[PDB]
Amino acid sequence: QQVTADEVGDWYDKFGEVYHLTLGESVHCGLWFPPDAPVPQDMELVTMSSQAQDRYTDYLIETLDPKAGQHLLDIGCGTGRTALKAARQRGIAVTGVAVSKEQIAAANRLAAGHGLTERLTFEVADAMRLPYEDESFDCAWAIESLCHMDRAKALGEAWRVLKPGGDLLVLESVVTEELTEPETALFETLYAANVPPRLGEFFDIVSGAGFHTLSLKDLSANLAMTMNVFALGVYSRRAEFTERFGAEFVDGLLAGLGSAQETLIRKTRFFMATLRKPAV
Amino acid sequence: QQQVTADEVGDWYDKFGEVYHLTLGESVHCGLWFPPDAPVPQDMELVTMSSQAQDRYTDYLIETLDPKAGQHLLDIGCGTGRTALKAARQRGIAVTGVAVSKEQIAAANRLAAGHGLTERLTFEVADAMRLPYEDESFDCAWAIESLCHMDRAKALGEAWRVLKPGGDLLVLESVVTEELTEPETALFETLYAANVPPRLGEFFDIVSGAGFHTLSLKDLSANLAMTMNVFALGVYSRRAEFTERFGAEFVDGLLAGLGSAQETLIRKTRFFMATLRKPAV
Amino acid sequence: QQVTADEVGDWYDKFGEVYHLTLGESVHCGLWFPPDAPVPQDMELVTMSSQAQDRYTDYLIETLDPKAGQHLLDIGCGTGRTALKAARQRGIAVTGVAVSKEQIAAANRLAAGHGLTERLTFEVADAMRLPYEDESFDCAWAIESLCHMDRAKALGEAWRVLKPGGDLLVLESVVTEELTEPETALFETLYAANVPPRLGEFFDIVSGAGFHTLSLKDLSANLAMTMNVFALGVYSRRAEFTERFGAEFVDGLLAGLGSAQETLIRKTRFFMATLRKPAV
Amino acid sequence: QVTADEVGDWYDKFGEVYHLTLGESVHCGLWFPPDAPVPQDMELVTMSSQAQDRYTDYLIETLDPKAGQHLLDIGCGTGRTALKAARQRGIAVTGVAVSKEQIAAANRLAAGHGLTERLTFEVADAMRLPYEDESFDCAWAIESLCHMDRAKALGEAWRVLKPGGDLLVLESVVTEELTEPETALFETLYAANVPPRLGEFFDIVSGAGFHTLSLKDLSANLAMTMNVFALGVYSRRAEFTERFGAEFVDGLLAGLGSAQETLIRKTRFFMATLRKPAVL
Amino acid sequence: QQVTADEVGDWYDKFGEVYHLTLGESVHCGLWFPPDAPVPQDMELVTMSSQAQDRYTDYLIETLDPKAGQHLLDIGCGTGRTALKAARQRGIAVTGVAVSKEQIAAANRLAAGHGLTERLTFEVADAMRLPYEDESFDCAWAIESLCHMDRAKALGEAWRVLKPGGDLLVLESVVTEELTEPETALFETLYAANVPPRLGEFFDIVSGAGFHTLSLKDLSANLAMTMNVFALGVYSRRAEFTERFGAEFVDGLLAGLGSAQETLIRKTRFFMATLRKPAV
Amino acid sequence: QVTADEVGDWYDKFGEVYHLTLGESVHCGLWFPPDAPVPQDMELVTMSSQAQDRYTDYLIETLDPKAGQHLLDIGCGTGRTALKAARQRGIAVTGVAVSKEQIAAANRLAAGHGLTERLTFEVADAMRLPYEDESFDCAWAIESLCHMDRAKALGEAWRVLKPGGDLLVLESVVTEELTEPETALFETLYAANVPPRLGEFFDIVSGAGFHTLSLKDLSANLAMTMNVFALGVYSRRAEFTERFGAEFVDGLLAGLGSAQETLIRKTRFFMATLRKPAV
Ligand SMILES: Nc1ncnc2c1ncn2[C@@H]1O[C@H](CSCC[C@H](N)C(=O)O)[C@@H](O)[C@H]1O
Ligand SMILES: Nc1ncnc2c1ncn2[C@@H]1O[C@H](CSCC[C@H](N)C(=O)O)[C@@H](O)[C@H]1O
Ligand SMILES: Nc1ncnc2c1ncn2[C@@H]1O[C@H](CSCC[C@H](N)C(=O)O)[C@@H](O)[C@H]1O
Ligand SMILES: Nc1ncnc2c1ncn2[C@@H]1O[C@H](CSCC[C@H](N)C(=O)O)[C@@H](O)[C@H]1O
Ligand SMILES: Nc1ncnc2c1ncn2[C@@H]1O[C@H](CSCC[C@H](N)C(=O)O)[C@@H](O)[C@H]1O
Ligand SMILES: Nc1ncnc2c1ncn2[C@@H]1O[C@H](CSCC[C@H](N)C(=O)O)[C@@H](O)[C@H]1O
Ligand SMILES: Nc1ncnc2c1ncn2[C@@H]1O[C@H](CSCC[C@H](N)C(=O)O)[C@@H](O)[C@H]1O
Repeated sequence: QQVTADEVGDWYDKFGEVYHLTLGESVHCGLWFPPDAPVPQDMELVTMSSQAQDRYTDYLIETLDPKAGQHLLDIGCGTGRTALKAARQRGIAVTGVAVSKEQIAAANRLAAGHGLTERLTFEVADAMRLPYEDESFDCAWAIESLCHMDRAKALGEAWRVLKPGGDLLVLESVVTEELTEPETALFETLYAANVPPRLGEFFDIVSGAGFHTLSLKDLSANLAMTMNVFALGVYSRRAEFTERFGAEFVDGLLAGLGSAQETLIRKTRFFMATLRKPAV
Repeated sequence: QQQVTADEVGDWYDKFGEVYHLTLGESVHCGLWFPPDAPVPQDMELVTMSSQAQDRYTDYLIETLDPKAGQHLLDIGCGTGRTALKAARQRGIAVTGVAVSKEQIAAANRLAAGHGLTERLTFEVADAMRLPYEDESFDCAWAIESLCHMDRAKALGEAWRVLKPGGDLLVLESVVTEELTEPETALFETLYAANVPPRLGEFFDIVSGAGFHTLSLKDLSANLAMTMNVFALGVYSRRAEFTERFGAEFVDGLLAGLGSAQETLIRKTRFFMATLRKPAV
Repeated sequence: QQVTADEVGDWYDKFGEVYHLTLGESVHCGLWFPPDAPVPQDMELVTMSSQAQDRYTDYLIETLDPKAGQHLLDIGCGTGRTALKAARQRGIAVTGVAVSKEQIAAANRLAAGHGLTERLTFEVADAMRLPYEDESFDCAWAIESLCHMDRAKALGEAWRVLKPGGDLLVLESVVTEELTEPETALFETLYAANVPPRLGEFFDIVSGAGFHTLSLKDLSANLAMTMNVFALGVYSRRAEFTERFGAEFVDGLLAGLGSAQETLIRKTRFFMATLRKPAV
Repeated sequence: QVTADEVGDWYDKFGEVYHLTLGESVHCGLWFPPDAPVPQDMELVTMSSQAQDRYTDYLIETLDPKAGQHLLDIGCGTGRTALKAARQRGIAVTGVAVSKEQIAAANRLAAGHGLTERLTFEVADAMRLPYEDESFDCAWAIESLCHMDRAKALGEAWRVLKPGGDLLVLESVVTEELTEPETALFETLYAANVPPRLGEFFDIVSGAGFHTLSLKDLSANLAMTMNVFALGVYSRRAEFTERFGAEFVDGLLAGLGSAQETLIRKTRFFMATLRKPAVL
Repeated sequence: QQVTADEVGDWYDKFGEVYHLTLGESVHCGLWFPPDAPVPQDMELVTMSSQAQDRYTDYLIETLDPKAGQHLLDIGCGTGRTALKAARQRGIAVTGVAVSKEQIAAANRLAAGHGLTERLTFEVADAMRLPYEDESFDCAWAIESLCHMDRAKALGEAWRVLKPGGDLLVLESVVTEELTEPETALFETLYAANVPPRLGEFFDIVSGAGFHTLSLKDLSANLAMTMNVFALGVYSRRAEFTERFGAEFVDGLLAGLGSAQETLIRKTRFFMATLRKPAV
Repeated sequence: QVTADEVGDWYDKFGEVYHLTLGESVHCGLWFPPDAPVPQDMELVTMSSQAQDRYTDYLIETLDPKAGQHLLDIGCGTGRTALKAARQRGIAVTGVAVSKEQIAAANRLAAGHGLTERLTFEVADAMRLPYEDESFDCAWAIESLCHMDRAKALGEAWRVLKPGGDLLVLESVVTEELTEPETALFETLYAANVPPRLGEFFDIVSGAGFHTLSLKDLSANLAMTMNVFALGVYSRRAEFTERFGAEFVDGLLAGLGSAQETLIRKTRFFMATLRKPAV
């Protein structure tokens, strides 16, 4: 009762277009979560983004399709949640590798907390020199990790440890326009990452590593939305993040995220690709 | 080639790998914000991607209400008409949309003429709390994020009156789970030109008091929390553009109130899609 | 070979409308079972109805979606089949409570029969005074049992034994009219159950207990068909049920089911609702 | 209101009446799929009508007529099946029945939906169709062949069908052999012939020149539909005697029980697809 | 760049129609594998047909739907792969019978190499005189094996060893025409098989064995395509097959396969049928 | 007619012929999905045409043309893919090919179905399209790029598309370098160029200005089509020699086997969706 019909009509007459400039060609919510998705535990931006992460993991599991009793290699495994879900859902063994000591200890704490230390094995190891014998894994994935490594070496190592006829799922960025030097330096100073290759350049490395390309699917909008969620979280929580990671790290993000966002929007693409080590 | 080494990368995640966990969730990868069968957008602008999520949202509402070809739907609080346009093309129905903004109704008429659907799309400035239409004129209706501007009892009783017996009204409404402080109630008027949402039982007493049966309810709170996150980020990152467009008083009010409004939304409100039936016979 | 075209035509001229008064706007069978359903073992009414009960249970399992390893509380568990199928399909532990000694015994013999006594516990314990500690179960459901209890005390007690962030599945009736006194009495004399509240009154009790409401779906026609199945079996098997339960009980049903069915059709609705205990 | 003790003692004595009538659980059956709409009302005839329509939707899906084809409805009844097929697939339908009442009711359906040029209903004999050879792209006989001489009707349908078109048939068959009272109950209740055996029926289909492409048992649907019909006739004996006479209704009340057991134990009901072969 | 537009245009002007005579009404690939099928390990004709065989098996498992803990009888089990896939997918036990000592040895070999000798039993036995007790198996299938047997005997024996209420999935051919004597001889001289019965004759046998017919689905195009796959491999590998099987057996195939394909196309149909042993 | 022992001895001696030809089982392959309709004939060209039609349905679903749009069929053949797309999506389709017999047969097809206002077929070269810039909403090149210069065709498709339009490509690629006789077979048998490498093909795509949105391997479909084709020629040599002369048929009979092996071991076939970026 605190507003009248005339006041609401005037509000939309004056400001209604602010919804079209921010939300699109309608004046209502986006369906950001599919109808079948469960209600999150809370509406915090990190919790909702976490559920979109798990649905992303489920889709990768579905795309690669690991079979029960197989052994998968998580190349650049993070803190292990991707491995935990694949193991739980498919009844597989998973081995993960990362060059971060804290990440691997957290992944081992994860497997210990769920009672899966037998099927989950997390070791500090470099993907450009894997400590595993040839043809050890039925399949493997590199989920947003190749950008930190030399792609030709890591792809060769993945080819070596795969059994012939197995598949490697990659989640990799690619440039569509040539980057300026400020943009290439943002890749290192923001994420400790390398600049992505061209699409043809990437598939020459894939082919030169001995792989066949079975599929590619663009997931660029998901990266753009994810990058927006990251940007909003850093802006709204600068004080919290400065007290944790330091003023120099946070201020680097606040000053760089805007530029890197526009570079991502205009010059790069992000895709999921299935790579097969041929049989015979 | 190769701007970093494995050791530099390993140190980076030891020190900063948690700012991904603090913002993106329990993993360190992207979210599946767009379903795999969705088309790749024309652009990666935040407004372009949100617009596509708006249309899939609209497709879900059309799917839920399920209007049949040759029916007439009343769009209560129709905005600028894109929801009505999509329903008309996909299902072969007529739509009549009402809104209290002369500007919005004008844009919806341009939309219908630009698409050649002026016969099946009618848009009119009119109040949902006093609809000019006759009794039992429409087969179905929806009020998509518009009851919050209204006296819900009047609007629901009026929607009931113009629905034929047996027809359904699709409602997308907010509700409070707490009590709301007085500053929180004022932000609804000063930011959104809206009334405070009612309590759940209070809301469905109003639904029952208007003569509706409740056939379904589905929580969509996450979609509203994400949408408000997309709105806030657009306002924060484009303050200069919006002040030159709408004036500093309007934009500064948003920059000052969006934070508290988001927390109140997250911790005190819930947002759902409900299907109400006007009983038959 | 037995009738002529003229005889058949005169038959539908005289009586064709008995199919429309009873079966609907067509003159053919209803699709009462989905095409992907198995051909039952018998065509007996209780057999067909039982398969519909299992498909009903499958839909609840799919709706509540219990995850493997969780512990579920069955409020008003009956003879335990619902708990058994949920435990078999999802790999969960179930604890069911009921005020009937004969049911709880049949439920324990059902768990022993299927070798699941380690994961199926059935006890005689009141829903309005549950004996379990706080935050004991990850999820729960009350499948057509709140109508016997005080709905404020059971819900508040289910909220108490639930872990924060857990889901409670409720299958409850609700009045749309006011109910006359002979209608309210039929609830106790036929079903030994209270009268259902109003929808707004129900969700005040749901909110007053501390629950959020995540979903509601109408299932009124399922309850209407089930009640018709029940009545048709009572009318056609009067001599057996009188010999089984006594003539007083059977005659009570034969005299009230017709009126109870009209009250159900005209004055009540039946829904499935997903209530949540908020997280921390 | 009731107490917990009163409820528990109630189920201790009468809890098993639910297991004798509803099945191995104590809750509703899922008689309507979750995606189906809420009916306009919970009257038995209104619910059964929705099951009839979903049945019709399934036949359309099974036969799969193409937009621009012409379907022949052998035994069209009051025409709703033809109407739903015409609106959903954009086809012309022609329906024949030996009842003047039914064709008048079907003609009002044709005009009432602004079709008339695509919906045609005539009084004709299926055993002597008036149409020319190779007239229809497809046809169906939905529960109508039991009133006919099957070889004559099937040969006639084969004549009017274009080469390569399909005939959907919804027919019953005996698995026992039927006593003479059971055979007579067929004529006196529903002016129809006794069903043939399975092999006998397909010998008749063979001799007419069809190829059998599919068969699917729908016996449980017929069983439930007959229970719905019996509950309606029984619970509404006064209204039906006043509209159809006492002799007709008394004949149903005395024969529906024996017809139902004979249906359950000695008959089966299916949907079959019959192809008139294309040109060699 | 080694061809020009005029040369490509002339080529299709002269030779374009050879694609329409061999491939169909278009000039592009056939969708022989569903888009969700995995990319095969290699593109050898035998490998691709093997993937098609496995998807065929997955369909029979879905159709028969054996439940975890049941015992399935494979009547004419070949070298075991179908049994192995059913045991792995449905957690069942399989007993296979064949009249070839080599195939049973290969099936026991296959069971040992997969560690499933406790759940897979393969034996040399005659389907027309099975050595198993009555009501020993919950379900069974005869996958393209009845053609070698006296169908009434095999079906009667299959009914005997089935528990009541269990199902038997049959993959059988049937003649739609009458076969000339040279055609009937090719059934013996090529495949050591009997001539298929008619459709009514087959179901007279099925009913005589005591089976109800629950479903039937045509699969004639699959068999027809499989035979084309078989003939092409024989033609294109005449020297290999003569060296391994002798010139007499290969010359018989090379002289009869063409006529066999024509008789198959014009005179027979191949279907999948579900047969139920009635419960009591 | 046969006894149990006769059948057992038969499989003891010859059962392995089924494993060498059909796979690791002794039964039929599910070549048609269960929901597919029973064909009119069991003739090979019949069943293969249904497989071609289901192929077209998949391409329609993948490109997803919307009603009212205008589609360019690059290398349209005799036009059945265009016909089905127009009837199913209510679109206009313009199709070009360098064959006069094919374009004539496509206009006949369009005329016979009463879709001459929505189906336009012209004789033209895809490497020099006669249409204006930004004239089509979408486009596809269904197994036609192997006849052309892929750089010229792709650059010319990019020119005629509107910004934001999508081009569906069905193209082959070598995974190993071909010998000189293998390269020669592409011209003698099919009048086609040798496929490029995967990375080489996508430098051409990026060079024409396209973003790559998807890729899906379809190599088994091509190998099966090439087997269905070869079996058609082998089994109907006398017919095709009367139809196309002995010189044409003898070449196919002498080259299909080698061509099949090169296909199996050195090439892959895929469907790819390329977008002309929006502004
Ligand atoms: N050279 C290298 N060898 C092994 N792991 C590496 C690596 N360079 C980076 N990584 C790892 O790759 C990961 C990228 S963050 C991605 C984490 C995880 N794949 C997820 O989806 O959540 C980090 O955990 C980092 O430790
Ligand atoms: N051009 C730009 N692009 C992105 N962010 C910008 C920007 N200009 C300013 N900003 C920053 O975006 C920030 C939004 S944070 C504002 C809300 C509040 N801090 C909260 O916790 O929710 C502002 O503090 C502003 O400094
Ligand atoms: N009292 C009232 N009567 C009719 N319309 C009203 C109203 N109060 C607000 N509205 C309208 O309700 C709309 C809410 S914004 C929602 C717009 C539209 N439903 C969409 O999906 O995009 C605005 O157009 C506003 O003008
Ligand atoms: N010999 C005959 N020739 C044509 N129609 C006949 C017939 N004998 C009976 N019928 C018609 O077949 C119908 C069977 S009742 C089935 C009606 C309709 N197919 C439906 O599904 O609702 C009756 O309406 C009757 O009039
Ligand atoms: N006050 C109470 N506390 C706990 N259980 C109760 C109760 N009152 C009744 N019940 C139980 O609730 C059950 C309702 S019948 C429902 C049975 C079961 N939930 C099923 O779905 O099949 C009865 O078995 C009864 O024993
Ligand atoms: N009389 C008989 N009793 C048992 N098996 C028989 C038989 N006559 C033939 N067979 C077997 O039936 C099989 C037919 S080949 C089919 C093999 C298997 N069913 C598969 O799907 O691959 C052969 O293995 C043959 O040995
Ligand atoms: N340079 C060129 N420009 C345009 N079309 C060409 C061409 N070179 C070959 N073609 C055409 O490309 C087609 C390849 S066969 C593919 C036909 C069609 N896409 C279908 O799926 O049925 C032939 O019709 C041929 O005429």
